[PDB]
Amino acid sequence: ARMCGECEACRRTEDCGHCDFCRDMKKFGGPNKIRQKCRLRQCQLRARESYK
DNA sequence: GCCAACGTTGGC
DNA sequence: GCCAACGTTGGC
Ligand SMILES: [Zn+2]
Ligand SMILES: [Zn+2]
Repeated sequence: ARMCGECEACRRTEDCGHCDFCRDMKKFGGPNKIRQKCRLRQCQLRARESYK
């Protein structure tokens, strides 16, 4: 839907820890104000263009 | 009950 | 139209 499930981004299991979306996550110390997937896990086909 | 990450929205 | 922010809820 937002995932094709077979590109590199869809197959990734590990958040990069360094992009703006990761730095937002509570797991990396952020405020959880943004709340999107890691930039490297944004489906290359289906994701909003601005999320890649 | 919590939570990942989606779709919606307000302010620009 | 963009995008920061956050209500939402399927899945756990
Ligand atoms: Zn990342
Ligand atoms: Zn994909």
